[PDB]
Amino acid sequence: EVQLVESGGGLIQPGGSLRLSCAASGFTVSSNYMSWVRQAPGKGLEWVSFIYSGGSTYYADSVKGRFTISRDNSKNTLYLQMNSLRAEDTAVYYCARDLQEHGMDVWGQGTTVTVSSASTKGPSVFPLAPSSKSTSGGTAALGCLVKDYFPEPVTVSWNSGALTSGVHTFPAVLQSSGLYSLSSVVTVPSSSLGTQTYICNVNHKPSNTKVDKKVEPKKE
Amino acid sequence: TNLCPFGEVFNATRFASVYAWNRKRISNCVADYSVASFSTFKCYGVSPTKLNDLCFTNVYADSFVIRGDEVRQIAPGQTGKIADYNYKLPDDFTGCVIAWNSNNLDSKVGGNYNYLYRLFRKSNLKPFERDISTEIYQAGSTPCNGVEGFNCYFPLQSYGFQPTNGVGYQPYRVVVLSFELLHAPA
Amino acid sequence: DIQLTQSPSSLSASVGDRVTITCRASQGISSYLAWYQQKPGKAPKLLIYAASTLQSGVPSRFSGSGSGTDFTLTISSLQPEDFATYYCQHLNSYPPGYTFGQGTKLEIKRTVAAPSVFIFPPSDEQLKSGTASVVCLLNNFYPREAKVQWKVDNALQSGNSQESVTEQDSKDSTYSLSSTLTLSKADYEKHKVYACEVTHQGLSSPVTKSFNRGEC
Ligand SMILES: *[C@@H]1O[C@H](CO)[C@@H](O)[C@H](O)[C@H]1NC(C)=O
Repeated sequence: EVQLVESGGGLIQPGGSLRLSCAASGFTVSSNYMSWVRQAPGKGLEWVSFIYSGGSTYYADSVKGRFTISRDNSKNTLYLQMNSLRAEDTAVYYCARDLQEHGMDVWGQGTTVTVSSASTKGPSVFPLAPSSKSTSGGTAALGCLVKDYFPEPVTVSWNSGALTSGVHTFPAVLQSSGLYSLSSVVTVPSSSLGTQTYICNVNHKPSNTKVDKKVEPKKE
Repeated sequence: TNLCPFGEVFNATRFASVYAWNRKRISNCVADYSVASFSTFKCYGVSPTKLNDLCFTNVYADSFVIRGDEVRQIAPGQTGKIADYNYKLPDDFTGCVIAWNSNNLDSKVGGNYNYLYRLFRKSNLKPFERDISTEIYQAGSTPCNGVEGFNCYFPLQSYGFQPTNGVGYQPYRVVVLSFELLHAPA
Repeated sequence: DIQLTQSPSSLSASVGDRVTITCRASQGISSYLAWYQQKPGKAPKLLIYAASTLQSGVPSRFSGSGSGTDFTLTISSLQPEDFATYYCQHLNSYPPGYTFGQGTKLEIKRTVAAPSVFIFPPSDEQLKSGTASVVCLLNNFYPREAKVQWKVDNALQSGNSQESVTEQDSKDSTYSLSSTLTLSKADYEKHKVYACEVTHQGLSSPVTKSFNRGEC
């Protein structure tokens, strides 16, 4: 089973250091070219660095002298040491097995790096409660408002994963307070409101906040 | 007359791929100096004060084709796919590197696939080492048994020279003259 | 420096259509170029290398070609599973490294579909913190363009709302939109009728959903 699994990203202050890890399975890191590629939020792909099969290393000009690529044979793992981080290093960082003229064929899922002076804050979770005006055999909507957290990202599930069809979890927006807010919604049968139980499962890993919220019609 | 056979080197009809670079011994002959018509001409370690008793010994001429932007790698102290895996000069190199654009000889409109360089190799070449292995490269834990496939790659890659490539990607012919500079009467 | 400019930047196209994305190099490059497909929230996937060689497993309707400075990727007959952003990539010889194009976003065209509209009052929990968020939801519609107009006691509100839009759905190719109106508790309690008025191509006239603060 051929895969790359990144880790080590997170929120870090300007000037701080981070070390990213890429654990390979299905090929030998020490025998391949490997690249790091990053993607600032809402931006394109930027190549960061690679290491050759035989050990030579190279770096994009924008990270020269601050970043260092390396690998550990015994752990089959690729690393990117990042020092003197600046706000514009904020990105998702992908690791990839590099075949040069034959492309980058295996990619990891990415690890998120946020460089900022702001501090972590977990979210509040408020109900978007289904309308009293909802049509008998029609469709009703309900959801969760996930408000005032830093930094990205949040994940949201419904009924622990049992309810997936009709779910819209929206891109977060940055409010003027510097904190994020997002809403996640579900369309369900109106006739299901009294019986079935709807619970959103919010998870904000940068602060180890977990919140379930039961969303029901408000009382009177 | 036994003039040194440099014309055979510089003017050869065909040049070797860089992974299989040719070496010509230049010996038992008299050199006709004949010289700036070359896009690269760089010497190293040639540091003599006295020029009157100069004797060139152990003269080799190596020649091959690489990309214009790879000629910078044919110098002491460099790294890259060419210097690491194809042609390596030593830190203390004494001699000269000479190159010229050969787009009109070595490119083809469909792409010239005859020129290759070694792309996969687990370790760097030593100076003046020539690796001509075509063994399938094991990029994984599973042996290849000489069969290409996933994690099992032919170790050489084509340059695919085309006359519409950028000039830095056009083929360049390279001659590497290496020697020892001794001081001795004739 | 070498730049790869893709064109067009974005493109909407119907299933079955023929799509051609160009990559122009700002200067002469090598004979080799690669193409990647990035679906939203996923790592890029390799489609073509060496300008025209199909990556193993990639469907035959993908093809690439090019020469000189002008290279292309082509989908012969657009299937619905082919939405994404597309990037071209050149491996430079000096300094060693990769240049990417800025990317081309391709979305699927479909029939007009009107939104379903829902309005949500602020929760009693949130109101104890001194802020009221009012949420308007536009569910499963096409095309993307829509106007959400907030009304508070019939005064049209500007400057206190934010919206965001989902990416195109995989099952039906629609968009969904959510707009949040933010007020202080004090301001919220000064008004009665909160309404969300939606204008969209698929609606013959705008649709309004509302609630009266403190009813039901
Ligand atoms: C190669 O041929 C040209 C053609 O006349 C000649 O001028 C030149 O001297 C030759 N090169 C050498 C090294 O003799």
